[PDB]
Amino acid sequence: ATEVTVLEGKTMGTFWRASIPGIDAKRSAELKEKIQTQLDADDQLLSTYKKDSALMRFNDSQSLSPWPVSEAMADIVTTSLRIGAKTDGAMDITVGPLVNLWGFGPEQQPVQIPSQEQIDAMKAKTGLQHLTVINQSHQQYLQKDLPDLYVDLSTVGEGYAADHLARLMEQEGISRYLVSVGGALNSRGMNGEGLPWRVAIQKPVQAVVDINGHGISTSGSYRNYYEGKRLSHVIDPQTGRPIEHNLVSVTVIAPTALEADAWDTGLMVLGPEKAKEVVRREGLAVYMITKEGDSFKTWMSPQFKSFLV
Ligand SMILES: [Ca+2]
Ligand code: NA
Repeated sequence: ATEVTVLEGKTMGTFWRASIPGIDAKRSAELKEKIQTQLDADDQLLSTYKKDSALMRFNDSQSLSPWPVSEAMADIVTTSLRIGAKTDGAMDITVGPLVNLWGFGPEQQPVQIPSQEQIDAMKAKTGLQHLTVINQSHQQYLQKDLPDLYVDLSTVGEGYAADHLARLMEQEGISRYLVSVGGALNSRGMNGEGLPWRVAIQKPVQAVVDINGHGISTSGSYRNYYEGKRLSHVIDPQTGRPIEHNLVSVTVIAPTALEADAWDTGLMVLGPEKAKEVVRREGLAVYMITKEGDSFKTWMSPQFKSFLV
């Protein structure tokens, strides 16, 4: 039994954690500095709450020509656009202005219920089709065909950050770790007890999965979870209205946390029936919780079940 060192801090409006076994204390001290520095840089790349972030500079710009961005920005957006297509638009990184219209952004509250005409007009300003990624040998770009398109990567940033943290671990010669950024995690190697890192999914008891060599993410709709007296604040990108189905939690295991974090949001928006079709077609490892009145129901794909201990 070797000691597991735990490092923790703040990033992206949430928290990160890194567990590492058998690492001495001057190393884990330095590693925290590097982790926080990297996560600060990722936050500065992606945040919609930082006014001079790379993403916000693009958002504020009125240009319809290619806008230079980093490799990570290009790849995050490519992944998001494609999983958006594969979830029939349900995962939409351009939906922000519809969310703001409702006042359902996390740093805002009171606004009138918008009219459908208002919603439909606002939809003209959103859509996965409006965004393009351009890759070349030493450069890459985003390009929007609408000046007032607004890109929000908050639904995939944790997954990216978690994958980027694993890259950092490798860089620093760390072979065994459990790293998390918000709801996204990557697992590799054995813990202090010589066993796979414990990753639990809540089943209303904890069901345990071994996701060694994989990543995981969960997305939910919680305004109903704890009662249904209220609406979801999850907006369907296609209707511009709150989702109406009973799916309250989706957990995805994938080779990368970014993929998991992209899928879980899309599947959540789709609801049980449509999500299951996507999960079947794409061969995804997914765990779903639905709330019927007062009762909770769960569903796991076969691919998810492979991860159960
Ligand atoms: Ca997500
Ligand atoms: Na549109």
